[PDB]
Amino acid sequence: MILTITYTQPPATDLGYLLHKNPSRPQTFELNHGKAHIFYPEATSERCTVALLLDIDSFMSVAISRVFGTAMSGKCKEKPELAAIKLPLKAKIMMLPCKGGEEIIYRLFEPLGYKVDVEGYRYYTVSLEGEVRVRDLLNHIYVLIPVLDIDKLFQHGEGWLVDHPEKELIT
Amino acid sequence: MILTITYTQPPATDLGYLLHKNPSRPQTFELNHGKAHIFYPEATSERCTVALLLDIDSFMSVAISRVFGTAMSGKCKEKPELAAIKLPLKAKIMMLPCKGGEEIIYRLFEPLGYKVDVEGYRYYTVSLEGEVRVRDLLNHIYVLIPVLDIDKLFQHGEGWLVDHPEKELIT
Repeated sequence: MILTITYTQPPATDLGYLLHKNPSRPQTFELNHGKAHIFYPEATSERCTVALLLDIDSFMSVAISRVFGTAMSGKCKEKPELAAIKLPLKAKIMMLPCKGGEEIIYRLFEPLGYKVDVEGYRYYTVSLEGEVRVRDLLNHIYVLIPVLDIDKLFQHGEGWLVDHPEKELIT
Repeated sequence: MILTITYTQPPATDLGYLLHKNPSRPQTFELNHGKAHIFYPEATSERCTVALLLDIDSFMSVAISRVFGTAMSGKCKEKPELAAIKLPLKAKIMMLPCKGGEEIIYRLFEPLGYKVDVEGYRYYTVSLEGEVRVRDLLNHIYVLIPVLDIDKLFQHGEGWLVDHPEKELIT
C-alpha cells in the first residue's frame, strides 16, 4: 500500500525538515519481509509531497514508525514552531484493504476533524485533509490503519483517543 | 531511479487516459531482475502526477516501454486531440547516474525545447518542463537516459533526432 503526505505552506519544503527526510534523496528501507521506498514526488516552495510505498514479500505502521520516527515524537530541530502547531495537511492512503467497508473508515477519521474521502475498487483509497500537527497525522494513521484490517496505543493514542466515539473498538 | 510526470490542464486527470494507466489503481510490474511500481501521487482536476519507481535486484527505458507502451505509440482513444497536440508538461528523473556530469544533460535536453534543471548529490535529479507531446516526452527520456549512462533509436528518434546538435553522440 502507499502513503502520501502533502503540504503547501510556502516554504512547502519545510515538510522535509518536519519529516526529517531530505526531499533530494530517495531511500529504501529493508524490513521484515518487504521493502519501504520513500521519496518526494514534489519538493518546491509551493508544494511538497512525500510518498512511502510498501512492497511486501500493520506493515505500514511498522514502516511509518521506522521511517518517520522522529517526526512522530513531535520534534523538529530546525522548525520547532511548525512541529508545535496545527498545519494544513493532506494525506492519502492507497490500497487499504478494509473488511468493515467504508463506513468504519469515516467512523475512525471524521471524529478527528478530517474531511474524509473514500474510494473503493476490495481495497480502498482514503483521503484526509485537516489542520492537525505532523505528529498527530502520523499517529492517527499508525493507530487506525491496523484497526481497519497496548504500549503502541498508549504512546500513540495520546490526546485524541479518550474523546473518540470509537475508542473502545480501537482499544 | 524514479520518473514522475505532472500535468495540470483541467481535467488534469486526462493524463490518466494519455498514459493508459488508471490513477486509482497502483500497479507493480515484474521485470528482468527487478520491479517497477507505478502510481499517481496526485489525480485531481487541478493536478495529475504519475510516478514510476524502479527497484533493481537502460532498465528505466525498459520499464518505460513496458509500462507506457501505448502512450509511446502516440495513441489515445478517449482523448485523440490531447495525444496529437503539444501539452504543457513537467517530468522528473531522480537518481540518474551520469559520468559526463551535468553539462551533457543540458546538452541532450535543452535543444529539445525543455527548460532544464539539474541537481547533483554521483547521482542526478533532472527536471524538464516544456510544451511537447506525451509521446515525445516519453521518447526523449527513453532514448537519452541510456546515453547519459538501432531499431529503438529508429522508432523513438523520430522527428527530433535529425536536428539534434548531439545526434551523433546519441547514435
